[PDB]
Amino acid sequence: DSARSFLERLEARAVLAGEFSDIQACSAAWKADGVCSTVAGSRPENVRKNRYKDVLPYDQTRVILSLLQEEGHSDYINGNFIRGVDGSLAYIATQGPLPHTLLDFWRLVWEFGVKVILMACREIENGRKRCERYWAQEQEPLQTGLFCITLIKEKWLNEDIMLRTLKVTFQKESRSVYQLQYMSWPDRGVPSSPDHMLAMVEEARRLQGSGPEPLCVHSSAGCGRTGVLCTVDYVRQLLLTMIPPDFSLFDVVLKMRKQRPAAVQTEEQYRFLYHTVAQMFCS
Amino acid sequence: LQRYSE
Repeated sequence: DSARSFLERLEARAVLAGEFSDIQACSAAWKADGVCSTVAGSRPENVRKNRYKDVLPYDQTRVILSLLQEEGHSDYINGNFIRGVDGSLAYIATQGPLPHTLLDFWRLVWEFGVKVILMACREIENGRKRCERYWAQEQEPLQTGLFCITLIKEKWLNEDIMLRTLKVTFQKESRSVYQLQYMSWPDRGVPSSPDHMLAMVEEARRLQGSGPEPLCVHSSAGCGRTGVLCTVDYVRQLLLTMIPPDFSLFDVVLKMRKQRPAAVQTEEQYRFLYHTVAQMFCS
Repeated sequence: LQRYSE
């Protein structure tokens, strides 16, 4: 019924451009009202840790790193928690690590028991370095600080997605971490295969199994492509789990944008979210 | 190569 009525409301009614422009107004207001601030991200000791000057994590929901803290390590990383459907910390949306934030990225993974990492960008995008390789090659393990990262096996989930089985070691404890990377999803755009994107989410959920640990989700800035993944996964859970009878995609995206800046970056990605959700409900 | 979005 609830999924059904959602499509009815869609059919009763392609703008949408109006709705997303209203999402932008709400964002600008949260910043005017100081309900979303970027104080920790602007600190002079943290600025170099931001990939982009215009993308800072909100103080209210930022990931706070306490691991190695006794050693004098900063609590800071450009990343935010996003709440899941049950109200728990389901996602961590973070930027593509820089050469000097690789260690912080692994502190994050380690401290929060992360099992699955979703990557929605490439290392090199427009002739530009967009993300550092943080995973291991079969042929070179990766070392930052006290962590040793090791590639066990690689395969393709499908033509667009690489599934890497990683081992990470820290102080004699060992954990498996899975990374799924989506290869052909540009910036401000949409993936080449909405179906493959769904499969990525499907596989991430299988690998995640039970357990309260959040999915780690990133792209280059940790905004547009990251926010689309989180939103897709969030709405899938709603369905598998609980779709409200007044269910609104406008409210979901608003909620996301309140936790991670510009989560869902462009009108095009917003329309894409609608097409995807609509398809998902038909089945 | 400095700025992403807004």
